[PDB]
Order: sequence, then structure tokens, then C-alpha cells
Amino acid sequence: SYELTQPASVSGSPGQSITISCTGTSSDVGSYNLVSWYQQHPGKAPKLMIYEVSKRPSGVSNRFSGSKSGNTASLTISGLQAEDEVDYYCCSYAGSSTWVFGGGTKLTVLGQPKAAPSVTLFPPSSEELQANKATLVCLISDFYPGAVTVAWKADSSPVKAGVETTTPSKQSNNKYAASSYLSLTPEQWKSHRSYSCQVTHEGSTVEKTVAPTEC
Amino acid sequence: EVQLVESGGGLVQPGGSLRLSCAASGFTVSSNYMSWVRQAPGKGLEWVSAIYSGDSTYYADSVKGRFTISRHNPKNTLYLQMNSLRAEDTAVYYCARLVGALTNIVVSGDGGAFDIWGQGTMVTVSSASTKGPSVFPLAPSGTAALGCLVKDYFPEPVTVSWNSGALTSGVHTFPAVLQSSGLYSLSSVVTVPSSSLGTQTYICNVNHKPSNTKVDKKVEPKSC
Amino acid sequence: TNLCPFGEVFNATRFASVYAWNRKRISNCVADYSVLYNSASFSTFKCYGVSPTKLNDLCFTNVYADSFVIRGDEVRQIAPGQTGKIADYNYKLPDDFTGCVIAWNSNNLDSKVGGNYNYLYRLFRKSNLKPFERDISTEIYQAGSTPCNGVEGFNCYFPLQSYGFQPTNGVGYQPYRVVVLSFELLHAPATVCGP
Ligand SMILES: *[C@@H]1O[C@H](CO[C@@H]2O[C@@H](C)[C@@H](O)[C@@H](O)[C@@H]2O)[C@@H](O[C@@H]2O[C@H](CO)[C@@H](O)[C@H](O)[C@H]2NC(C)=O)[C@H](O)[C@H]1NC(C)=O
Repeated sequence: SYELTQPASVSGSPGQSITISCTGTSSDVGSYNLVSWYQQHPGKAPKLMIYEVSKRPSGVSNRFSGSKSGNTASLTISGLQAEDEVDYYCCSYAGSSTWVFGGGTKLTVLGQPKAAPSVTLFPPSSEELQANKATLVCLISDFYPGAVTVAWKADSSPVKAGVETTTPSKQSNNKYAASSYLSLTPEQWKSHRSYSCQVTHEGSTVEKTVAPTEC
Repeated sequence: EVQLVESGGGLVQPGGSLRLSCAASGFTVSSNYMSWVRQAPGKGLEWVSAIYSGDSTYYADSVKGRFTISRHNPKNTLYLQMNSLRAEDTAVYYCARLVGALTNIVVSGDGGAFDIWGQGTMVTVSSASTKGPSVFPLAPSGTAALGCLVKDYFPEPVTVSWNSGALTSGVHTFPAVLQSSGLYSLSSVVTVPSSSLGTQTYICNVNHKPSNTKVDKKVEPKSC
Repeated sequence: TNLCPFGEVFNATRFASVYAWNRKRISNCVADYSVLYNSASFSTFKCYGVSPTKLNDLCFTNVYADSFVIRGDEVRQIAPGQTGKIADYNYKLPDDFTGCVIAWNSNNLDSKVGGNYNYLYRLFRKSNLKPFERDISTEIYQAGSTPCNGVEGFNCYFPLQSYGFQPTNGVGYQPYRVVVLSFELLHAPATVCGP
């Protein structure tokens, strides 16, 4: 539906400034001084950062500033901090008591220390194997930047059948998490020697292995 | 102590109806402009509806003619009645206070922004039937990672606690995967002192309200 | 010889909303104001420009009686020099007022369980009333910079609000019936005299 247009993503380095644009039309952004901006952490409600183009609610850092020119509003963030790596939305009055949001922008703050992923790999529980199903569970946490590739292996052979892998998701600590499930038949799980989950992050690869129980 | 708490979200068939509620505390919906704003999973915010003085109501064209916003002042509650629901209405629905010129935190000017927000309530419009999850223990093999797998449920969400809430440190419940089957799976894992393995009982309490599934699953070290 | 029909004013069965305050002219009659002033039925009886005890000795051209309902904590606004929602937007006495303001608690008649909402006041106006001005318009009030297009909405308000008189309200929020007597002196023979 009609929305204000924001870049899908912007990146900035710490200590530097970054601007996010928000382009509407002469009948919303271009007609009123009623642009507001919001910050949204994953799983949380948006927080109001700016309203009436440039005003800050009490308690909001003066690192955040708003402006507008013609049909385009801009949010500028200075003294960029790791905490800023969140989504941002603009919003404008659209006339006759209606409101319209922009599509949102994901801000990335560069230069942060790379953090390798912690991996935990679980084999199928005995209960599930009793239910005639098998599921290997590979959990990935505490990685930054928030991007990983996951490849499964069965005795060193590539596995792409049965892989379901989540997108990365930002954690409270400003790192990311993801998970990958491999669905196997009980027979396939126990026919192979072992099985492995390999997570690739910023070139490096971290692997974990499991195998059917001894008895 | 201002707060908004939405409820009423759940699974509905296309063409069905559902009423959301939004309970305010610390201020009165009767004396404020209010709005509903929704957010499809992984997508952006969309203004749905607003209510102003005299219960004057306004709607986005995407919902106009199908949704109705209202207030009940004695219960200090805002509602959204949704009819003729479509799959495209699937979203987290938030209620929010819309600041205006007469709002007490405005010194001058017009307001025009959403400053108080609820936590949101999830609405899923689908023809698929609700399916409660199958909970399996993820056994431990000094720190120790144990957990449990909540497999093949629909729709979102699922809540996971440990020892009925007593155990919160080291807990990490992972965002759910949406499988090709259209069913969700998630895992929750807690890191605990290894020395507690086999003496401290660890139970994951899994709740999937859409299907009314409450499961307490004990995670035990592996015993052959 | 005929007595002024003050009963029709003070014992009226209906009272106006304050924004639509009612005026009754009184002329060609004898006014016993001391019986009014000594009446225990009035919570408020304040005169300006005249002594209440001396009113029975005076002759005026005409007397005007303005009557309406407000809430108790607003009675103080029915006086010269005052401000607030009622004095500013509903009923305004001049600085040089010559008359009396009379009020009494009407909780027993004008409140009801669940709220009596029949009485209204003007909450918004672009400017203050002049003395004795009366505004019964109902244009949408533009509280912000954006247009209303004749309907309520964002920063756009219906200008009247209802009092919600409930029996259990505190006195400041209970209904009071108010009668304002104005004493008029023109270049004509007096027609309203004391006994
Ligand atoms: C306003 O009315 C009161 C009450 O009048 C009586 O009760 C009414 C409900 C109605 O039935 C009237 O016809 C009744 O006469 C007046 O109070 C009376 O005043 C007269 C004259 O002073 C006195 O003889 C009565 O005892 C009073 N009654 C009571 C109950 O006290 C009052 O005078 C009227 N006010 C004005 C300005 O005329």
C-alpha cells in the first residue's frame, strides 16, 4: 500500500554521522510539519525519537536530529554507537486525519569487533526416534556481523535435503543468533557414522559433530 | 506507569472476524487520540486506524469498510473489530497513543506522533488448522547446554519458560523457523553449571495457546 | 403593585446550559429583594455596584435575569474580572457590573445515577467573549495548524462538551443553578422598584 520511501539499509562508522531519508509527496511530507521518526529493536514496540520534523521527546539524545526539504524528510544520527544498529521508521500526516509510515531502514554500524559464532549441535532425542522421526538441531549465537552460512554434512558428504535455516536475529547484547534444523529418517541418522553442522562467519568456519549413541 | 496491553490475537480463517482489545493503564483512552498500527512479520509499520474526539474514526484504505475502531471508557479500553479478514491482514497489531496539540507533554505545536505503544498481539489469517507442538528434550552431554525442541506447531507464538520461571539466567529461546510444511519449530537452550546435572531438575514449560498445548518436559542426562 | 415574577426565574422547571444562557427581562413590577437575600436556599448571593440590604430602596428601568447551570467550582467565575472556561467562552460579566449573582446546589435535580449529560458548556473558542456576549454556534474548532474540513478529527474538536453530573461527585463537580440579576438604568422612568 502507499508508503513513504526509505532506503532499505544504511551503514555508518562509529563517531561519524549517518542520514536516513524518507521521501513522500507534496500531499504528505511536502504539506505538513508532522514528520515523526521511530526506532525499533527486534521483538519490541517502536520508540518515538523525533516529531514535528525536528523536536525530540524528553530523554531522547540530541545525537538524533530531524529535518525536511520539499517532499523528503531526513533523520541524522551523530556519534554513532553500537546501540544504534536497529530499524528506523519515518511517519507523516497524510491529510484528513490519516497517517502514513515509511518502509523502514536497517542501520548497520561498521567497525565493531568481529565476534565468532558459538555453536551447539544436538542429535535426535530418544523420544523422537521412538516416534519414527529424527531432527538434528544446530544453534548459532553471539556472532557479529549478523550473517552466517550453514552447511550440514553426513560422513563428510554434503547435505541440503532437510535443511531449514532461520535468518539471523539481533540479540540483547548487540550480537546475532540463528538456528538450523536437519530432518532425517531414523534409518538415515543411524546408517551414517556421524553428522556435522558447519557455520561459516566472516570467512572462518566453526563445526560441531554428533553421532548415534553407543547403546 | 502508563501502559497499553493488547489482547485478542489468534488464528482466523479468511473471511472471518476477530476483535482486538487494548487495555490502558495510567491514562484514559477517552481523553486521548488513539491508533492501531500493524506490522507483518519481517515487514514495516502500517497505520490502520485512528480515533479522535467525539469518537470520530478514520481508516487506511487497506482496511476501510472492514475494520472498526472504538472505545469503551468505563473499561478504559480501545477495540479494533476486524471483519472479512484476509491473509494480507496477518500481522502484529499494536495500539498506540497519538499525541495531539492538547496532550500534556506538548508545550506548543500540534503533536502528531505515536509515543505510547503496547506490546502487540499477533493475528494470523490462514486456512491452515492450528497444530500444537511436540516437545522433545535436548539432553546434556564446567558449563552444560541443555534444552528442548518445540516441533511442528502453528500458528505463532509459543512461550517457553524454565522451572516455571525460576530459571532465567543462561536461557536463550531461539526465533522459530518456518518450515516448508508451513509449520514452525523453535528451540530453547539454557547453560547451567555441569555440577548441577542430575541433581537439579530442569523442566521446560512450553505453552502454545492457539492449540491450548501446555507441556512440561524434563531434560535429563542420557542414561543407556 | 404587582410583584415581579421572580418565582418564574428561581423556580423554573428547566435551566439552560451555560453556553446557551437564558435571559428574562423584568419590568413594571415591585421587587422584594430582601426576601431573596435572606433566603437560606442560596449557597451564593454576591452583589456588585449595589448593597444587597439597600436594593429594596432602589428603582431601576429594567432588571435582567440570566440563568444557567455550571459546576460548583466554576461559580467563582461568575463575577467581574474573572477568567476560566466559563468566563472566557460561555458567560462573561463586565468589570463595571451592577447586579447580583445568586447560586445554589442542584445536585438533587440535576445529577442522576449514570450521569446527567443534558448540560453543556463551550470548551473551545477562538477568542474570549465580550461582556454579556452569547455564542451558540457549533463550528468545528481548529486547535492545530491543519484544516478540519468541517468534521472532528486530528486537532479538530466539536466545541461543546457535556458536564457529567453524577450524584457522588464532590461538591466542586456538582451542578449549581445560577441566576445573575442585572440592574438597568436608562433615560426613562423606572419601572422596577422595591416595596
Ligand atoms: C420558589 O418556591 C418556593 C417553594 O414554594 C412552594 O413549593 C414549590 C415546590 C411550589 O409547590 C410552590 O407553589 C410552593 O409555594 C418558595 O418558598 C415559599 O415562599 C413562600 C413565600 O415566601 C412561603 O410562604 C413558603 O413557606 C415557601 N415555601 C417553602 C417550602 O419554604 C419560594 O418563595 C419561591 N421563590 C421565589 C423567588 O418566588
